[PDB]
Amino acid sequence: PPPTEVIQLDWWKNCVLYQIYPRSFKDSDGDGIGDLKGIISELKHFVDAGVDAIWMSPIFESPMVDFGYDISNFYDIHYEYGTMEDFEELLDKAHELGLKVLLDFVPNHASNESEYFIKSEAREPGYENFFIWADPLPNPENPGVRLPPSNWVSQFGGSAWEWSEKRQQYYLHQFAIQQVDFDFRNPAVKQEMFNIMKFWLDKGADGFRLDALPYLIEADPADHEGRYPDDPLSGLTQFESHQLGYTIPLYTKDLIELYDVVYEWREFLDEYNKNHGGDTRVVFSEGYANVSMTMLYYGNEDGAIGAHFPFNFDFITDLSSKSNARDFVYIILRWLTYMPYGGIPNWVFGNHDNNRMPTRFRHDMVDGLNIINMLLPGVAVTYQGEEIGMRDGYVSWEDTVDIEACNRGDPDTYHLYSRDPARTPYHWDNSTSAGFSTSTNTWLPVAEDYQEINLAKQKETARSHFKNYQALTKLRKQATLSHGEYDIRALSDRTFYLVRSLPTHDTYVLLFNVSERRDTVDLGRVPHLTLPATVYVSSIHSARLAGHEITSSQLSLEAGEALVLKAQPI
Amino acid sequence: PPPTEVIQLDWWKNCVLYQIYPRSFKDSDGDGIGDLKGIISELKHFVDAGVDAIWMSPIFESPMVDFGYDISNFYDIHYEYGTMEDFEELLDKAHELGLKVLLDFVPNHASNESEYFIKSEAREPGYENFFIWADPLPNPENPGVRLPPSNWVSQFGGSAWEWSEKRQQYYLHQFAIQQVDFDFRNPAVKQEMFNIMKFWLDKGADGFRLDALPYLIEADPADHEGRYPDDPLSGLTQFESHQLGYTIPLYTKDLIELYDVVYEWREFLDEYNKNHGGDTRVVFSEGYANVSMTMLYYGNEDGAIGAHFPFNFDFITDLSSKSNARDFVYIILRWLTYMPYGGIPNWVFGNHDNNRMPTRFRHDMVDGLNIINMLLPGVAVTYQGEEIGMRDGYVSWEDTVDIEACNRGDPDTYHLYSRDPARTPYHWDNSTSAGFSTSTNTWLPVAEDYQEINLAKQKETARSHFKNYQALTKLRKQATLSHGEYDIRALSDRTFYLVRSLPTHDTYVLLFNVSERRDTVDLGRVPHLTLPATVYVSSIHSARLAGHEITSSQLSLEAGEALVLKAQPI
Ligand SMILES: OC[C@H]1NC[C@H](O)[C@@H](O)[C@@H]1O
Ligand SMILES: OC[C@H]1NC[C@H](O)[C@@H](O)[C@@H]1O
Ligand SMILES: [Ca+2]
Ligand SMILES: [Ca+2]
Ligand SMILES: [Mg+2]
Ligand SMILES: [Mg+2]
Ligand SMILES: [Mg+2]
Repeated sequence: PPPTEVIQLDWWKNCVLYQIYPRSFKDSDGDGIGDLKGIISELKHFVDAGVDAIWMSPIFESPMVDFGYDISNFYDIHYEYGTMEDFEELLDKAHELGLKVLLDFVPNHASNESEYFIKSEAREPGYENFFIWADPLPNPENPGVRLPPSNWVSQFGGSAWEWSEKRQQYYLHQFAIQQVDFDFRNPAVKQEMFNIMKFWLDKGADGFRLDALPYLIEADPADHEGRYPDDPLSGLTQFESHQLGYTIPLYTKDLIELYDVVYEWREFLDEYNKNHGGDTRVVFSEGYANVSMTMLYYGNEDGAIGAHFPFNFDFITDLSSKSNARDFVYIILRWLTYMPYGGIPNWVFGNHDNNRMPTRFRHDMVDGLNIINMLLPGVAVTYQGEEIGMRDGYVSWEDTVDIEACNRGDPDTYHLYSRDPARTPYHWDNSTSAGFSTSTNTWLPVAEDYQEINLAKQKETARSHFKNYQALTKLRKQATLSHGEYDIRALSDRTFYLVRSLPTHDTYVLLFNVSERRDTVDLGRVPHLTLPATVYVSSIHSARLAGHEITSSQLSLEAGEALVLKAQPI
Repeated sequence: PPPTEVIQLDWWKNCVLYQIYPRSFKDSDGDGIGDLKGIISELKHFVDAGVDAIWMSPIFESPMVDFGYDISNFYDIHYEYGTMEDFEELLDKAHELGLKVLLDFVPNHASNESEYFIKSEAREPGYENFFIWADPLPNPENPGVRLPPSNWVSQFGGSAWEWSEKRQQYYLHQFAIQQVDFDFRNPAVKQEMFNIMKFWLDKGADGFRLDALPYLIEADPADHEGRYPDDPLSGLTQFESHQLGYTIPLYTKDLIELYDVVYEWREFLDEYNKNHGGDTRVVFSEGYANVSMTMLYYGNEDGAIGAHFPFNFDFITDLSSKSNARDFVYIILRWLTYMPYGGIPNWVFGNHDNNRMPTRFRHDMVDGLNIINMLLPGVAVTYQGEEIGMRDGYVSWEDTVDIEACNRGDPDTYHLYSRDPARTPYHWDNSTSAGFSTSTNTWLPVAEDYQEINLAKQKETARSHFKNYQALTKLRKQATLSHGEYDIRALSDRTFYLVRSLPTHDTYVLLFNVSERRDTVDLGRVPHLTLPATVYVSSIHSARLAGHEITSSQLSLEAGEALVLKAQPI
């Protein structure tokens, strides 16, 4: 029977989404700082890699206390990365290449150097109630010692309440002191969020990645007899009252009210898309929360529709080099079991806040992990460097610039908190600073292994992480990956299969030995696999090359070894 | 295409195992206490139900502090239940009816009224080191102030160490003061466990349920500078030092050494089966532990073999009336993902230690839960009463006899700890004491609902929980259920499917609405299901009767409604 026809999916339902960290991607001007002209000079890389969409970490005006997540002007570009003119040139050239471009929208908080905050702190009409402002807690026992409104702890260490001398009140900061929480019960705040998104959509952005959504809304003091209620204590003896972990964020995180805001954003975006046409503009949400609270981002049982998807962080939070094949299968099944009917699944192996994929797992697992990302149904998310297997760089206490490490850590402990090792400059080639910059003075130090692990080397050599990444993004054009069913089970503690299958179309099978030992499996146990079958992709140190025939039902895999087999249609 | 033959499995790989609680099954002599003559009189009940195997809770000589789990003589019957001759008659008539009979083996501990203990406490030669005896912890702060060897906490509340005035040492009890922990590093103790099992196998027992295995072995003082190490503190503020929950059982539970004793028991049982022939004799292990520690009961990576299976308690520990269809699917997949290849799966919905199935879930979910139990691959475990949907009985403080409630509870709290509600006499009929006894004076009070919920009523009326149970045990004879593949997914937050399929044999599909609301599903989404299909079983509250034709691909299910559909072969 000739192959069945498939209906084309909207671009966002099966895109490869690549996360750029602009400060570390490409420095065009020799200051050791990545910039918009550098991204423009390398837009061709995304076409070459088979990436469909890029999301940039924040590039808006920022005092850089949290490297861009502390925004002083939501309507202009950070001078170190470029100008508004450079941003419009990036959108033009990305669009001319067929790429979608998403921006990082940071709705929870503004810089204390924003006009919003300067005006609010001065009680300017229209801005007085823009942020969460609170009087000290009544201290009847002992006045003249001022108490914060509650025991709430900041994500970056210390009290989430900061005293303003000028306003004689505390403001809330869930992040750095310099990151002030907006009041999302203020209709003027909600309108300003629509105004910001409309500004950037009108410039031509294809959508947003929405930062820190679990922290949008905190308890209304009207519900607690006019005080901010204390979060419960954890009881964990390793954390004192200034340390993140001391409290359970019952009154400060995952409040049901935050989802109404996200559903209002989607209604806004739907109307925008209806009134503008062209490619669907989308929102992807960031939030670390339990399965129930994460799936509420998609929408709810009463028919509300939220983000196009919430990010799936499961390969960051629940899988590591300690995981066996049964763990891999059980965690993969969690998103696919709990995601609502019609939801688009997505897979995230890394980001700028977490250790790099090959450091969390092992160096010999890079290809297997990139195959899982590309072969599971839905959307693959790649963090800058995963396409070449980059590793965490070494960063000394002296070179550490992450506010989280500087606030929570010291020269002995910093490494426990710092996100800097996942933010080291991208390895283009084996030239000075790995081709990231013409300067030796980079904003973070270049990882020592850049001579071994760089993009130019992997394009030159016959087998490489990059060549495997290219073969996998190319495979996603096949109807079996865009529309095919999936079947996933462990064959042993060491090896699992993933089968994509679609009647009249080729079958594709991942076999992956995630263990540190060899494993022999019976391919007779793999559904929809008729032999012989052809190796489409192999791990860079597999005995099997692309084009190799698998004829025997008994298969011995090395530690880390992964294969994609192409087999006849069912 | 005529139906393929399947090779018949050994009896234990797909049996329906029924747990009898002898004290509450059937009183033959009017003392309000269930007995062995009682059981003999109703062995026909297991043939009628489609039960293959019965396991009895303990029937050995016991002061009854823990209603049989405190054993004073491992080689004879508790007088209230009957005589050795009654036991021999039970095995004889049970075997005549084709039934297998398992005994509850309690290797962790003996009654302090056991000869073992009386001899041990007196330091008689060969018994001195039969139990864990320890000196008080040296007190350098105030010498000769008596301290327990460690902070360890009993499962029934209070210290796990009891002072012997006679011996001037502490003994270990993980359970009641009256349950004394054997020393499993003493080869004489290990020999005595073989001696007990051989005795009962020689009488013709078909094997054992093994009690309390996670607690077998505790830290050797020789590895902790010649003291028993304190268990870590939990930090949970609701637990004082005398309360279960105060400690994390790092040195008192799940020690790797316990598994070596289990593998030794399986090696002895394999040698017994080999030398005696006839039906395979088996061991099913009891232990509440995490998934890694649970799966080690089957065997280990070195090829050691343990229990035929450890009990799967997931429908007790991890599902309830709070669970939705996605929770049901994700918990069912846990055993099937983690169980070693070649392992036999099992499903437990209740026991004498936990609230009854219809109380933990809902009254309208009974049929759907019994369907899951019978239609999942492997072994179905039924607890006394689940075949008629018995609910927890009310038991006042005054009528409470469970040591766990009496030790950990009081008149206001006892309901939090007591197991008695799940142990109320079995509802045979609507006669005095629901036909459990001719006396109104029963050892626990007969539940108030026995007029509504009894076996006789369910055998007479056209649709019942018991008739459904009978229809499901009969279905287990079909090749599709013994040898079929499985496929399980959620269609919604309310409804899931379970498909058993096998080429050339009939297809069986469970559809179950686990919610309190009506749900409409598309049957086109269900793999291997071609319409029309026939209702084989329906919940007693379903508008569909057995024999009903499902023709439409749109299906509305009322709250708690479950159907088993019979559909043409694949
Ligand atoms: O904006 C606060 C916080 N949100 C999440 C971002 O990914 C992280 O880098 C940032 O520090
Ligand atoms: O023997 C101790 C303990 N083990 C588990 C048994 O099921 C329970 O009833 C008993 O109290
Ligand atoms: Ca907030
Ligand atoms: Ca013990
Ligand atoms: Mg630059
Ligand atoms: Mg299938
Ligand atoms: Mg009696």
